[PDB]
This record gives sequence, structure tokens and C-alpha cells, in this order.
Amino acid sequence: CTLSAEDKAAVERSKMIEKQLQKDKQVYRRTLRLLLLGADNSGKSTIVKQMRIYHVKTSGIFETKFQVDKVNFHMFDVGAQRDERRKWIQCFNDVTAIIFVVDSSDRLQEALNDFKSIWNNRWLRTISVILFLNKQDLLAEKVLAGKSKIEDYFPEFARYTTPEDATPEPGEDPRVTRAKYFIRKEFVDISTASGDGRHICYPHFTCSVDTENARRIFNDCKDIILQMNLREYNLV
Amino acid sequence: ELDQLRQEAEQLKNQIRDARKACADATLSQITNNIDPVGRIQMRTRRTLRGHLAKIYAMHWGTDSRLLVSASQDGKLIIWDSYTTNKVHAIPLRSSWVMTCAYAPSGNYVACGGLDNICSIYNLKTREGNVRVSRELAGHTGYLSCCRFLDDNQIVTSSGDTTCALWDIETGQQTTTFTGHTGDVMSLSLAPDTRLFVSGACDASAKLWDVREGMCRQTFTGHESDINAICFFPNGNAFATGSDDATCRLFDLRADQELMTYSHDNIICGITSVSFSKSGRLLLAGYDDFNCNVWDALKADRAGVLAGHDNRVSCLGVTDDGMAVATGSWDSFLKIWN
Amino acid sequence: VQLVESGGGLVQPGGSRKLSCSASGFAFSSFGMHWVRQAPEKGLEWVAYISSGSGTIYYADTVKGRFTISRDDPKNTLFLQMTSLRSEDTAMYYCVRSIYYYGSSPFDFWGQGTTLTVSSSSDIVMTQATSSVPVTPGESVSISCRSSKSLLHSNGNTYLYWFLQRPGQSPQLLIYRMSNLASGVPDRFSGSGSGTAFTLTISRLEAEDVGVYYCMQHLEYPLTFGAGTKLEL
Amino acid sequence: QVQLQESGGGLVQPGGSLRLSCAASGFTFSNYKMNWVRQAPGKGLEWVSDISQSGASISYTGSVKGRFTISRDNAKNTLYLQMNSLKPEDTAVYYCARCPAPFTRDCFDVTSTTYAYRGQGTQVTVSS
Amino acid sequence: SIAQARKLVEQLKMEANIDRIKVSKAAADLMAYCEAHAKEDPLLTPVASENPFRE
Amino acid sequence: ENFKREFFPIVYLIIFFWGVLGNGLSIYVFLQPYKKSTSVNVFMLNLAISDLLFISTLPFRADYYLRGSNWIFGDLACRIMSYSLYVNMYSSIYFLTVLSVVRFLAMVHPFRLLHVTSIRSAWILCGIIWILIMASSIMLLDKIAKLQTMNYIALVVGCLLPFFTLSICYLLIIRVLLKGLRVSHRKALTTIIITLIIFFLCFLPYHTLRTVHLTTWKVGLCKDRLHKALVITLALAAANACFNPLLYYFAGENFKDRL
Ligand SMILES: CCCCCCCCCCCCCCCCCCCC(=O)N[C@@H](CO)[C@H](O)CCCCCCCCCCCCCCC
Repeated sequence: CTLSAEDKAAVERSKMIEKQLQKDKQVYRRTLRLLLLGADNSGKSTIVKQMRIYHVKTSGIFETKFQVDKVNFHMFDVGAQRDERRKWIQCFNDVTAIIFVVDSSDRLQEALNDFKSIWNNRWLRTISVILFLNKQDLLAEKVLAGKSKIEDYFPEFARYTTPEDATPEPGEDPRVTRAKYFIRKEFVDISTASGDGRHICYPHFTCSVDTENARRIFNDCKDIILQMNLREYNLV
Repeated sequence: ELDQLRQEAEQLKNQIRDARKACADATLSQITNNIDPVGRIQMRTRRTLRGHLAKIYAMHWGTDSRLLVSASQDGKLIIWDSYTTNKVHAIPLRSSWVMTCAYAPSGNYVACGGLDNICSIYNLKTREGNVRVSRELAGHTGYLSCCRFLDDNQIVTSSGDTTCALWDIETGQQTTTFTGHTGDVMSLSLAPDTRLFVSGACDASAKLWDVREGMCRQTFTGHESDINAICFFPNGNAFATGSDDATCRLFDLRADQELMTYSHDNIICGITSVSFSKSGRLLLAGYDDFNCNVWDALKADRAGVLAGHDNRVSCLGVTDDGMAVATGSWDSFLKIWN
Repeated sequence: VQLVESGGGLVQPGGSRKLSCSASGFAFSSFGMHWVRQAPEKGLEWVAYISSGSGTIYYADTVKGRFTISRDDPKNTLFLQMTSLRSEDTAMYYCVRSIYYYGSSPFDFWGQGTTLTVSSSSDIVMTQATSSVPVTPGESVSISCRSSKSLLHSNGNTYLYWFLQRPGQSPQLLIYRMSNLASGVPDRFSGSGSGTAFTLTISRLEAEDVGVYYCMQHLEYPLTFGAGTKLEL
Repeated sequence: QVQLQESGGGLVQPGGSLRLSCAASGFTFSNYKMNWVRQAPGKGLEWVSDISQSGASISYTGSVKGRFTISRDNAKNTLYLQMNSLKPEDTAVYYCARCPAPFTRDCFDVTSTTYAYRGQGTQVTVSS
Repeated sequence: SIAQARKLVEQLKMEANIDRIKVSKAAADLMAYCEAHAKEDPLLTPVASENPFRE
Repeated sequence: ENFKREFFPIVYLIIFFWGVLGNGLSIYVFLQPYKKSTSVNVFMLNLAISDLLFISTLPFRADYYLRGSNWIFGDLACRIMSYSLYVNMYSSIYFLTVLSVVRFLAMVHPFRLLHVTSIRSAWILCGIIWILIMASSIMLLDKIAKLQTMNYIALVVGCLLPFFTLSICYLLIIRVLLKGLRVSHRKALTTIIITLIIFFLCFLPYHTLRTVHLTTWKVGLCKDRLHKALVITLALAAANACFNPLLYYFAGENFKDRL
């Protein structure tokens, strides 16, 4: 009409590009992106190795691709970045289900405070953390077969008196279960303190040889998707 | 013991402050106290370059005031026609975590960079049809915040290593490294004559850099929190800092100190991007609570608001012609205003 | 960028011929793709067209519904048929690409196009000046051509391309949309226009600046050409 | 410039009472949910207290619970940490910290090796 | 920690010996500049017809 | 038969007021870009426009009823309002059913992206629904025209079959919500229960009572109690154009955030 022969061929080229973009969107919408945080003490490498076996010198960010039930997960282990993180953390506001990892048997208050910060960060709200408490077994030998007591670094562990545990793994001596639940409960309290409904925090007791971590994210992770759907379908 | 060094350093600082104090014979409000206000600015999204999947960090006009490159967190550089909505090119990036993007002033190249610490140089106007990489610039040990083209030959990157760098594309290696900052540098802005530039970091203090040898020429220190965006005033003798403490501020190089702060009580979100238009009587500041603001840079009163974005605004760039401002934003929509 | 076709030869006025193309040097499935022919001792003609990702297929007014320009990206060929060819369209063919985005330059590179031989309209025309103008090196040639229709769309740009021909190798683009030089072309070629009557200004006429300066417009789709001014040494 | 001098630190006996003042300047004091963090010899930085914007909320690390009190009087642009019931295990240098981002309820990497909103430092010692 | 606090210090005497003009000599610069390019800047003076972003 | 109903004027005007307010607001808030206009936006918009076109006609029947024999004023426009009372009232049912299926898909099969494909797919489904329904009920335009067979087609295909869709659909959604509990699940479960009950109580009695009047009443004899039940139930059925704007996009933060 008011546009030339090249303008017609150019809008043809642009529409061709839209077609490629929508193919890409078909790819990109059906994939789930997990940002994997954690400290150098955490089994952060071991979680990645486990789910990699399930599936470049100064690289800023690594990533592992893996799938569970015909669903492609795309987990970004942040690489050689600096100690501060308040600015590159904002690049994962659209990811699904940050995986957070701590070392139970440990200096743990630093992990506590960091997860407390991750909970309350703008752009990190609406993202439901997944907890992986590593060194669970190492915690078993640090409590039942050891000296150092959680009473210091945590005075309100003597006066804890474990709640009615559903069914802890029966190999666990009651002291181990009490401490193990104490850690989970400290994390959960600050999870429930500020994140009203749209955060969730999914705790889990994970180890170096716990082969269910891939599935453990699918489940939880699938349940985060369901919460998002309930809200954005006006159904909630 | 060794405290003599620290004491005399703090004394150099205590004298720098008073040297700066002895210069402000009037405030920039006062010299513009008598000037005509700009009015009220209303801008409507003439085009809406939709087509990005995930959020948008990066957006640089080509130097023809018509071509537009935008970087998205799904890993696309889409080069738009921006008069039509046509998509001139679409580059599949490698590291989908791009934070910056560029467009060589000739137009033959785009460089994207990102969080992979690598500044990638994609090549448009090849004698062949499609875009493909020219060089990959890998010497930074932390994510790239910004990247600018000196020409077809030199590119300047701002990284998270508290360092800015200068590169030679074909040699694919640094010429110079700028290493003063203490927090990670978040935005970069070449000078209008490209002889020097300024880097705004996460130290609450931006610094002018002379890119011929690599010495920090001067150091302004006025912001309360870390600085998110810089942009040279078109004369080259000033620049704008929009920090995460919800303030914009204007510094000028020769007076070596803060001049005027663009503030207002309601804003509790920080800045993400700033830009002057062409004449520097208008300072577009991109905000974080889902909508930009437009600032009369001289008299500092807000004049004009942009509010068309669902999510926060992450990139904002006027044209060299000054007849458009694109505002990419975490809602994944570019918007050309007029 | 080497464009090599096949077929071509002795063709009966009723024999089906498969003038396929082949092009293995470029981003084939990105480019608009015309065809052009030169009547042997005459000017050269527009033929079938196909755009990138075949959606717009315009045609000439001598082939229009005759022998079906086609495509095959995975093999990077422009497949063709043809059968009748009424003994007067007999000419030597070419293969041309043209990318159409903002700022793109169309018709940047042309091919060779085997030269099959026969065994026996409100369009535009490129009106040209005196066709010989024999000139020796050093002078500023300003050979011109005029258009039937006003070539200035509301875009703001004047649609005229500019080519040579040589005793031998294929034709080639000098300037595109009448102002802008090509890739592998010296700066001495230039273009100055008005919209309806316009020309190119040459400066140095070296041993490889000898040829015939054809012309073509891209505002409608007759894709017209001129007779071709033939410069002599 | 963001600046944080502080006072305090001495030879207080293992069980003594020492109060650590902290003077802020250059930034509006009240909007920044500051901290208390410390570097003991042979180890890395750790964290102690989390006094909020207004003084409303207080947190602690376990080892210093029931022992330290945190006040931040915005009138003086000052932050405080007075110490009771010292043992000769918390004998570190004290670094008076701050949030990156105002109007916010989380601190990122206040225990950073290279954070830029700290004090110069106050050292405390015991046992003599 | 000398190899670095030393660095920060001579950087400061680099900052110190710069003859700074009183801000009034930036008043002329900035304000007169903005006046200079005020008529041309098409985000301040509407271009309602002359511009290619209409309709 | 009796037809002497003094409740239709007041009730019809009240339904008109609430429906026009709700659906006009819904349309005015469904036409903005707002952050990646989803595949399931066209279904809500279609429900809104179907309800709005439905209720645009209701004041005309009110004007009919106030003056008894009144839409003789229509002067042969009576076979278009009669259509619009039914062509889109049933259309709202099918858009509601489609929206239910999209929700079901979402919850119960979130890792199978089938509630997508926007702005083609969605509409073309809208387009198919509208013309499909259109044809079907056009066998009305060419007192009453005696065809019981028309009623039966609009009974099994009109409400019975779509009812068995969202009933199973929402039931399978519910079973998931049963096995974070409190806020999300309690609120969503209550919303589903309310939606299902309001759908059941509005239409299902209306159609069975319609379908019994038909045969029993104006082919033989009837009882006025049945007439009262029919008229009040029809009044409730018309009222669904006010509940549907409320139920589906009141408690939804996904929508209530747009405002
Ligand atoms: C002013 C009101 C009266 C006063 C107030 C109200 C009533 C008060 C008086 C008493 C009751 C009224 C009189 C008796 C009742 C009406 C006379 C019977 C007439 C009758 O029965 N019905 C109409 C209604 O349109 C017709 O049968 C339905 C037509 C079909 C359209 C939808 C079918 C879907 C088709 C396609 C499907 C899916 C598509 C493909 C996917 C697979």
C-alpha cells in the first residue's frame, strides 16, 4: 500500500524471524530453570555431579542440563564470580525454584543468614527456595559420635524437646533426629516469618550419596508450578 | 607501626573534601533558579518492539537512530527496524545471561557480553548473509556489566571484577586495564569524543578514566549506595549517576564534585538506567518500580513520567538523533517513545 | 559465493527443460532470489522471483504462469522447469540474490546462468541516453537513464540500481538504491539523482571499467531494465 | 563518601564489660538495616547482630545470645554494641557494617571479603 | 597489605593536584550548552509532523 | 402458559445493572498489553463479551414485559432478540467449559504445555465455537414456532454434555488440591466449590423445567406451581451473567492484580 517492494520483502523477513522466535519460545517455555546457590562448604559440587550423572577456564556461569520425566531442567551453578552477589543475583528473578544448599554439620549461622537474605530480597520473592541440607550423615557422626554440642552457636537447643516427628528414618538415634529437625526448623522459621504465601521453602535432608535429589526437585518443583498456575488462572 | 600510611591517606581524603568545598560558589539550583521550567512531558509508545521471550537488560541504538539491538535473558540479540517493527536480525546467543549489548558506531558489529565473563563480537554486515562471531574477549574474571565500542576496532568492557578494560578485536586481547574501583562496576559510558570515559561502580563512587594509558583521572564520591547507571552529558563535561539508593545525581568533571541530585520522597526503588536526550535539558531516568521517570536535568524537578511497563525498567537509550527513547524492561517489551 | 547452474542447450519449442540452479557459498535460506536474462545482443530482462521462505512469488509478463520458479533450501538450489519458450525468449540466464531488510543492499551478487538455445502491460521502462559514448581513461563519464515512473516512494529513498557487463564474466552491482556503493567496488563510481532523471558519475576508466552500464528499478514488479549504454575504451 | 568510624576496643579482662560505639556519616543513617560482624585471627568473617531500620527487630548469632545489646540512635548517627560476660574466645576485630540497599529487609554478603560499607575496624582483646 | 594501601594513597595525591574551577565556570558550560541545543532536541520541542514515528 | 410474571421487570433490571458493571469493567481491563498477554486471556475475554452481548438484550425484554404486548414495537425485530437471548447465553456455557478445561490442564498436567499456543490457537477455538453455535441455533430465524426437537438438541449438547465436562474437570482438579495446604489450597478449593455450585444451581434446573413445560404444559395441561418454578429458575439462569464475572475473576490474584 504505502510500502515498497522491499518493504514487503522486509516484512516477510520479519515474519520469518517471528516464526523462528515462536519455535524458540516453544522450546523455552517448556523448560525449567534452577539457580543453584550454596557455600563452598556445601555439597554444591556434589548435587551437580549427582544430577549430571542423572542426565571454560574463567567461565562466569556453568550449567547442567538434565531431565526427570520428559521435562528438561536447566540448572545454573554460578561460577567464577566474586564474593559479593547482590547484583548478579538479580539475574535469576525469573528462574523457578532456587536450589539452596547448606552444610548441616558445621559456621552454619552464615548459611542461615544468607538464606534469610535470599528470602527477603526483592526480585527473589515469588521464587520458592529449595533447601538441601547436605552432610546429613556427617551430622550423624558429629552429634551421636562426637564431642562438639550445638548448645553453643545455638543456646536454644537444650530447651528444644523435638515435636512429634512423622516417621524419621529408623536408623536415626533420637539425639540425631532432634538436632536434624532443629536445623530444619531454624531455616523454616525465617522462611515462614516474612514470605507470606507466594514463597515456599522446601526443606530436605540430602547427603553425598542420596540418589533421589533429581526426583526430589521434580516433585517440589512441580508443585511450585502448580502454585503459580493457581494464581495466574484466577483459580486461587 | 604501619599506621602512618593509613593516617596520611585519610588526610589526603580530608583535604580532597575541603578542596572540593572551596569551589562551589553557587549551587546548580541557584544558577537555574531563574530559568524557565520545562513544563510537562507526555510520551507515547509509538512502536512496541515485542518479540522478546524473557526479560530485557540491554538495548543500544545503532548510530543511525533507526536500528536497535536488544539483549534478552533467554539469549537473543534481536536487531529491530524500529520504524517498522521488523526484526532485521535475530542472533542466538550462547550464554543466555547477557547483561549488556552494543552496536558499533559504523553498525557492522554487535557485542553482547553477559554474565559468562565473555564479551562476544557478532558480525552483521558480512559479505555473507547471516551474523556470526568475530572474536570472543575472555580476560575478565567476573560478569560484564556494560560494553561500548570505541570504533570497529576497540571495545571497552565493564566487569564485576572492579575493573574496566580496553580491547583490540582482531588481536582479541586487552590493551589497557582500569583498576581503581573497589566494588564491581555496573555501567559504562564512552565520552562524546571517545578520548576518555566514566565508570559507575558498586562503591558509591564513579570514576573518570582516560583511555590512552589507563589511569583514573579523577574520582567523585557522593552516593549513599552503589551506582547502577552512568551516561555522559553530550558536551562531555558531566555525567549522570542513578544509584540503588533511589537517587539520580549529576557530577561534572572539571568542577570535580556533586552538582545536583534529582530526588523525590516517594521513590524507594533504585535506578537502573539513565540517559540524556540530545540537549541535556532532559534526563531520562529508568526506575525499578516498573516505570521510568523523566527529569529536567538542570532544574532537577521531575517533569514527565513514563509508565507503560508491567515490570521494572532495565535499559533506556535515546537516539543520536534524539527523536526516540527505547525502554526495554523486565516485562520483555521494548517501547519506543516520542 | 559461487552460483553455478545446470541445464541449458538446444531446446525445442516444445521440449521440457529443467533449468536447475545450484549455489553452495552463502546463507541460501535467508535471501530473496530473482532471475534475470539478457537477450544476446540486446538489453537484459527480469524473470521469476522468490522471496526468503517462499511467501511472495511475483513474476514477469512473459513467464507469468509459465514455468514456475521453485526452491529447495536443504539442497541449496533453485529448481526450475520450462517447456515451450516461443523461440524468442531464448537467452542466457543468471542467478541473483537480494536480501531485503532495512539498510540491506539487493542484487549484490549475480551468477553465470547457462545459455539454452532454441531450434527454430502498464509496466515501466528504463529510458537511456546514447549507448556508445566511447571514452579513454581519465575523464568523468556521466552516463544517464530515465524512468517512466517517478522512483521516490514515501520511504524517502530513490529506487535505482546500477550494473556493468563485461566481454566475458557476469554483470555486477555498482551502487544500490542509486546512492550507496556496493561491497567490492571502487569509490570512483558514484550516484546523483533527482527522482525521475538521474545518472552515475565515473572518474577513472581503467582496463576493467569497460562495459555496458545497465539499469534497474525495484519499486513495482516489472523489475525493468534499459537497453544498456556500452562504453568503449 | 560512605564512612564508618567507630570507637571502643581494649584490654578488657575475660568477663569484662566493653562498649563499642560506631559513628556513621555521609549517608542517611536510619534507612540502612546495619549489622555487627567481626574477624577473629586464624578464621574468616562472621556475623553477630542485625539491628533493623528503626530498632524494631534484633537478631543474634547463637554464641552471643543473651550477652550483647544493640542500639542505634539516629540522632547521633551512631551504632552501638556493648559487651557483657566476655569469654577469651570472642576476641576479634569489630567491623561496623551496613546494608547495600536501603528500604530493605535483607543484607547481602555483609561478611564479604571486600565489602565497601564497613568501618575501618576495632580490635578487642582479653586475658590481660 | 602495603602492596595495596600504598596504591590507594598515591592515587589520592593524583586526585589532589588538580586545579578546579569554581562551579560558576560549569554553570556557563552546562546551561549555555542546553540552551544551544534546545530548539533542535525533538523530545522537548514536539515534532509532530517532521518525525518518522507518527501514526 | 400463564406468563403473568411481575418479578421479571425488577429482577431483570437488577441483573442488567450488575452484569453491565462487571462485564464492562472486565472488558476494559482485558484490553491492555500487561506483561505477555497469555493464551488463556482470549477465553476470559470471550466469556466477557458473550455475557455482555447477552445482557445488552435484557432491557428489551424488560420493556416487553412492563407493557405486556410491547415488543410489537420491535416491528419484526423479535426474531433477533429471541436469538441473542439464546445464541450467546449458550455460548457463555461453552467458553466457561473451555476455561474449565484449561484450568484442569494446568493443574493436573502442568508438565505438558497444552494450555498454550496463543493468539491463533485460542482464537481459532473462539471462532469455531462462535460459528458453530451460530449455525446451530440459527435454525430459529426462518408466539412460538413448534419444534420440540430443537429443545432436545439444546439439552444434551446445550448444557448436559458441557456439564459433564467441567464436573469431571473440576472434580479431578479438586482431588489434586486435597493430596502448602492452608492459604493456597483452602482458598482455591473453596473457589472451585462455589463455582461448581453456582453453575449447577443456575442452569440445570432451568433446562429440565424448560423441557418439561414444553411437553407437558403447552401441549396438554399443567399446574401453576410448575409455572412459578420455571419462571423463578429462568430468572436465576439469566442471573448467571452476573455471577460468572464475579466467580471466575474476583478472587484471582492473577486478575485482581491487573486492577
Ligand atoms: C423472553 C423469554 C420468554 C419469557 C421469559 C423466558 C421464558 C419464560 C417463558 C417460559 C419458558 C420460555 C418458553 C419455553 C422455552 C423456550 C421455547 C423453547 C425454544 C427453545 O427451545 N430454544 C432455543 C434457544 O436458542 C434453541 O433450541 C436453542 C437453539 C440452539 C442454540 C444453542 C444450542 C447449541 C448448539 C451448538 C453446540 C456446540 C457447537 C460445536 C461443538 C461440539
